[PDB]
Amino acid sequence: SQTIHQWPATLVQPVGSPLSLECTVEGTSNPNLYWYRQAAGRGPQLLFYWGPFGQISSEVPQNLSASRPQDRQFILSSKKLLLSDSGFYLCAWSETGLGMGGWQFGEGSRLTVLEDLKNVFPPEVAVFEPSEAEISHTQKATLVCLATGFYPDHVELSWWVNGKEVHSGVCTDPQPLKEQPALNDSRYALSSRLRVSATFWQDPRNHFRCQVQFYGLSENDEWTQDRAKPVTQIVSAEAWGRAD
Amino acid sequence: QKEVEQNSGPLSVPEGAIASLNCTYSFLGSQSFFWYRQYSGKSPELIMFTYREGDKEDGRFTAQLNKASQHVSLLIRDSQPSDSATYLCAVNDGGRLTFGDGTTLTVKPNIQNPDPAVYQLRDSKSSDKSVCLFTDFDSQTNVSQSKDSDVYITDKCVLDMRSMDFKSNSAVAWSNKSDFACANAFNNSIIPEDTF
Amino acid sequence: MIQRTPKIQVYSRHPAENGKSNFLNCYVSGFHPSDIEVDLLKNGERIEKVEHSDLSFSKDWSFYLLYYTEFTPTEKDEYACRVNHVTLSQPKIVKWDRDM
Amino acid sequence: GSHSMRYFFTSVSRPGRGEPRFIAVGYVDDTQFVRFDSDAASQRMEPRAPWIEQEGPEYWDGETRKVKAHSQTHRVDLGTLRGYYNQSEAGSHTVQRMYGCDVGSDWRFLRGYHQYAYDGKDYIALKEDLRSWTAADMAAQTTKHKWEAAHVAEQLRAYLEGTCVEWLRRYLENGKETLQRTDAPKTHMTHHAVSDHEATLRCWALSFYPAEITLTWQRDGEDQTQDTELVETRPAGDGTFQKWAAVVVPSGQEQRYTCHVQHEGLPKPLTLRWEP
Amino acid sequence: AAGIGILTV
Repeated sequence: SQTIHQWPATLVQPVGSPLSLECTVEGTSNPNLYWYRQAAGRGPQLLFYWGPFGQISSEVPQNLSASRPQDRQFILSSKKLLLSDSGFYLCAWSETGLGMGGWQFGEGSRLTVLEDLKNVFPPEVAVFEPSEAEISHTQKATLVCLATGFYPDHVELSWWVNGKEVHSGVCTDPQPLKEQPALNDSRYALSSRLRVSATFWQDPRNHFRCQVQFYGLSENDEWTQDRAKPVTQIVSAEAWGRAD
Repeated sequence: QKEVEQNSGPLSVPEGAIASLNCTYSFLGSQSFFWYRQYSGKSPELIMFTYREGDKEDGRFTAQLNKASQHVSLLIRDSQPSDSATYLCAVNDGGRLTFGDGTTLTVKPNIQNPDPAVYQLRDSKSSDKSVCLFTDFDSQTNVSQSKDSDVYITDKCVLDMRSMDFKSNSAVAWSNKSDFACANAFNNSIIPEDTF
Repeated sequence: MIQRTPKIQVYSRHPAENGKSNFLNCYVSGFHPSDIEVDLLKNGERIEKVEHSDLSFSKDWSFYLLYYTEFTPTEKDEYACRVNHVTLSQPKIVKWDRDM
Repeated sequence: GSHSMRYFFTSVSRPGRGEPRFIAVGYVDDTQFVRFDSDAASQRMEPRAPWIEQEGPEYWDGETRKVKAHSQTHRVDLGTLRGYYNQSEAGSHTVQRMYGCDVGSDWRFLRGYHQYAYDGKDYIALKEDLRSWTAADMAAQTTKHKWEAAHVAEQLRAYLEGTCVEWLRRYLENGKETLQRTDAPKTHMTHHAVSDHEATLRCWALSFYPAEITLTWQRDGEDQTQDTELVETRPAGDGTFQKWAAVVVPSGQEQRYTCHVQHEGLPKPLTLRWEP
Repeated sequence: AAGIGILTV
């Protein structure tokens, strides 16, 4: 049971902030360890390739270094982040040497680097209840959830039914919409549906929560705005099961 | 990507069919080859690898290699909708993997008993705020954005009720206008709703 | 573990003419470990400008090195290869002569 | 005629001095063509023959990465093998690895090989088929089961039958004014004695390539094992190689025996009798 | 050099 976890998952930071990403492998010894970076539309590109005793290869990225404090712990960092450093940072290992064992990436670390933190908003969340028509037509009830006006573009929506999370019956928009497709710094919307039996929905015991994890500023980040700092937070909406 | 070329997509295959994805590497000295799957938002997940001429089968997947033409393929038997993903080709050019930019695949689900309907869902919180829901159309239908501003409508989307054997297409539209009508003019099929 | 003592030939590249530039060669082969002391001598003093082949080995895992310098040989010349290894109880000098 | 490609890897641990000494070297037939020496500045795989320099930077970049990765794996090995051998950290040890592929005159695969020594003796080696492993002893058997579970042998076969042969072919046609060009030997005859008649003579091959030179001494009238004694073929230091065979004769004056010299670069095997 | 099959003992 080899494994590889990377931390943190998602980061929003200003130009010039320092960056630190961590990666740990388990269940293998002396692995080759890799940092890759992935841009939208593109395949992973190599940054660093390290043997168990040190660096073998780097694609010499300006403004980025790697290090390896333990055998199984690996680290990517930057002193002042440029904008261009936005991306999807991915770590992998391969079994010692030149062979076929390993080649697995961890769960990746998504970094967005903003010139300006004023544009950062969390989502407003809204659940809409099933059509009383739809119900009579199909004996099925769809709820819609609406995450709106968020920036930057990355949230994580989930449905909760009596406080257990549920997957059966869900689909969520694969990527979000620009509310103003004209402006390059437009905020975003994203929908999701949960569809359940009509009888299910008509039982008031039952309780429905749409949940949106938003990734936003660090607690300590520079801020001039009247409004409360738009940090990482969960914003939800909710509905209860109704008859007629 | 000179080093590793894949067609981008999006490429549609229909549920049940064989999806067949190609790759052309240019580094003569590659000695092993790798296919990865990447769901929207996620890190790539290793489907399989090969270091020799010919076919490698792992259940529904088959990797193929032709050193002579520096060509690699993946074949996915009996395609499910949950195979929709980006398929990333990689070549080991010496101690590391070099990647193409992927082909994105879409497996359009098979809608057995289509019931194309458009509904008005109202808000939990007491507001003149509402959304239109185009649901239960079949996969031949494609949904278009409103090229009227301040009305949003999402792309179509597949949802299993795993235990009712039932798949549903769905698309959502809304606006924050005082004059929004769920009769919103794009493709249509038939409307089994006339409000009140 | 095994150790293997070296075999040593000291020689010329081409046929050494008296008044002509040439290469003085010392070929050590058959030996294990790889760590080996080789020296080329002019008149029993060592030459400072000396180089060697990258280290390779044989089907028995033995090393060979070719140590050389360029030189003009002198009628009265006292050229020689001096060579130490762990397998030698003391160093071992081998004399060049044209002809062998 | 036939050709080969071999890669030779040598790793020597240094109690203390952190990093072991790794020297890697590449040959087509008897011509070195790449090297790596962990100790040197470049820290790259370097060319050692005119015709490999044609290869572009992508080639060099990957030969470099693989060679370094080899080096780091022998690094691990040294420590692992200490453990298997109950050895202390003081004392220097040697890991060595050679592999390659032979082709016949049609340039097809004949034989591939992959061997590994520790302190100068056989540790584990790929058999003739390219699937079973000869393992010296106990420690070697733990390496054996490990590599069997991982199908090392089939990875090596893919490399050895295919890739190794494909590139050897490329290198022979790329380097063809070197590797396929065949230098016959130049030809001597040396009479030694002392001031009472006691004499021996040896025929010399000089400046020949490739290195195999079978060189006989015809017994005027014989049986088919016969008593010469010869130095090993030695490098000239430029391209070529050089060698001599000596047979002993009557303490004074005899032209009864003669040098049968057969070198691939030589239509007519080369007879030579003694004269000034 | 080889790309595949090269492992620690």
